[PDB]
Amino acid sequence: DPSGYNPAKNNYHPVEDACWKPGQKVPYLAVARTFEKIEEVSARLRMVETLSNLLRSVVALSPPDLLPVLYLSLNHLGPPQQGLALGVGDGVLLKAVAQATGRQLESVRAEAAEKGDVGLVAENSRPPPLTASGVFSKFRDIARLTGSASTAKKIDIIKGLFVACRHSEARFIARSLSGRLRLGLAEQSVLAALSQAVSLTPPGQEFPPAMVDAGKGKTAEARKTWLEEQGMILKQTFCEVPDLDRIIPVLLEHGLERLPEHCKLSPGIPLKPMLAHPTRGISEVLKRFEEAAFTCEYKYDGQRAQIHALEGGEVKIFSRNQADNTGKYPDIISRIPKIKLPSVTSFILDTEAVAWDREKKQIQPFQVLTTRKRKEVDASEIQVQVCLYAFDLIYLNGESLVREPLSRRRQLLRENFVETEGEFVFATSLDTKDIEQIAEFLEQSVKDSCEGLMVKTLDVDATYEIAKRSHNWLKLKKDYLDGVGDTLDLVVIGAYLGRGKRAGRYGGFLLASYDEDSEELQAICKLGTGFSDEELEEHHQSLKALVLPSPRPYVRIDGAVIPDHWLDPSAVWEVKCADLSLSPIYPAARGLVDSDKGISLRFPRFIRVREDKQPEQATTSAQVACLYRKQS
DNA sequence: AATGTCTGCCCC
DNA sequence: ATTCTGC
DNA sequence: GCAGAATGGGCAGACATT
Ligand SMILES: *OP(=O)(O)OC[C@H]1O[C@@H](n2cnc3c(N)ncnc32)[C@H](O)[C@@H]1O
Repeated sequence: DPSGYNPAKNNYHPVEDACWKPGQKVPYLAVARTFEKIEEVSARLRMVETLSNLLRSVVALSPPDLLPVLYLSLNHLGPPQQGLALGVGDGVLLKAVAQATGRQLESVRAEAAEKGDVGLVAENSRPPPLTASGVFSKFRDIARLTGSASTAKKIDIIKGLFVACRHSEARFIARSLSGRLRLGLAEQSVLAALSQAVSLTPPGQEFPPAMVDAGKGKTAEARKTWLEEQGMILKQTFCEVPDLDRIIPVLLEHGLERLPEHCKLSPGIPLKPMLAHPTRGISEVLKRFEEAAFTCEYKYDGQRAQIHALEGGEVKIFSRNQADNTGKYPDIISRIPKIKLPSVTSFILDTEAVAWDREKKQIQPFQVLTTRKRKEVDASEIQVQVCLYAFDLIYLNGESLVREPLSRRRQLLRENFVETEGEFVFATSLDTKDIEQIAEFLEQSVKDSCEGLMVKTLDVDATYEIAKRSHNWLKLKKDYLDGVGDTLDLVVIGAYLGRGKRAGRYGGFLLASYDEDSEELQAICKLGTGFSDEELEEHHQSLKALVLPSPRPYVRIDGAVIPDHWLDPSAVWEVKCADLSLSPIYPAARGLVDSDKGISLRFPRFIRVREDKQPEQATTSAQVACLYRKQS
């Protein structure tokens, strides 16, 4: 019986200890108890093994269900470049839970907020038993629905799933739909669990499988080294081809060793991009890079654009998360011939799409870029022009450059691509170890309409192998410096019940500034990050007394989300941000810059408490206005 | 045909 | 995006 | 330091409601 399933079992046998029979379809309950055993622990190595045992049983018993069970545990619908989206939020879900249990929607919504988890409500308030491949297909059916009355058809499905739920199945069905699985295990741990499963239990064995455990013959050391090697093979390929629809069929048929022979990097298929770690100062840069030469580049404030040009001429563009944006930039696609030399037959560029004002010939804020149409755009309709700032070249004329140094990669980019003012230009750079010019260059970057600087090594560990290290670059933003960014003292006026980790306490707060004209507290932004788990408990201590049943007449929030608990304006907090913006919902400083829009904070985070200030002495709305203008 | 609300492997 | 935390 | 999971503002689409 799948209820007694225990994948965290010792001496787990993929066949004997499995809770379904060969060929049969993987029960969803077996995928839930696995989630139970993984949620039950915190050492990732323990989670990976438990999930590895489940995958092994799938490979030996129900090969076809391997791909569904993977996505189910990743909580994804498929390759990110396809775009399948549930379209279900807490609203559609909560309504689905209410109708499935006849309860009142408001009663359900309350318990969900209180307990900080939708799945715990869905199961306590509760047909063939659900199957993994079936529960996944339904999830796909949900995301495919469109048009009028589609929201109704979605709830019907979600209800049918909760009606057939058993034991803990409902808990994770609900959490999957809301997008907050939170097992303590995600992409990197799933890939590790997969490489471990296909190595210990190879696929493609005549049943019954002769080789159930391939590591038994090895020593404990040889087994660990062998799993790390096999692990890297998988993760390196995935970073080039993050597409399980392509890998699993190759894996089940040709095994993991042959994988880099069938699934290889190539234009048209998006790849994991190189990310960046934050640095706190110019000194820290030279401390992490030690003696290796590096370069500094502007950090343009736009949207990453991974441009692919396949053999023949087809052009695709992908976002930072492998999302397909080709249809969004029909103007870029028309200028590809203008940026590549006639000898270039294919390539993969790493650029930053930035809003460009062709009248003034200057970069426009990230906000202007956000007003571009996103789907099926006609080139003539375009209103916000975009300028591409190229900073890397990952593929050129059939050759991959992942395993090449940045010096060569940047040299090939500059020699095989043509610059054009206000369309395609190479990122402003500066090769220097001099500690003085860097500080000058960072200051100069902000003056040129950028966030700050990107720092990258040129030869020493300067490859593009996300598998070996995903955060190889360094981002140096002015607001990272402890004493340079813009800090504000804001008033805590409301609290939001937290979810997951924050369940049972405040996970976010509503902050306000002081408008000395009307003598009212104006909400300016919410706050959710910056405080430790300890600091966040003390905030639940000091704020419990200031709780109110009704808001105060001199607190104006307008379109901001109503806090679950109103608070008596008393506590003042220091808050830091990267910039200020015009807000469509916040009332803070409304009328001082824009007629209809107030001012909010981009990337606010808690710093420390300001016991030395009272609400009246908090940052005034007039001050907020002066700050916004200071950005020019 | 406006207006209002929710959603997003959204973008940052 | 920023930030924190167990490993 | 990796991996994971808390949380932010704000936009265009999509869909519900009037
Ligand atoms: O803050 P963050 O880690 O998301 O920053 C990384 C993003 O910064 C963008 N960007 C802008 N300019 C560059 C250069 N010159 N090099 C690398 N990245 C750059 C990217 O869109 C990246 O996702």
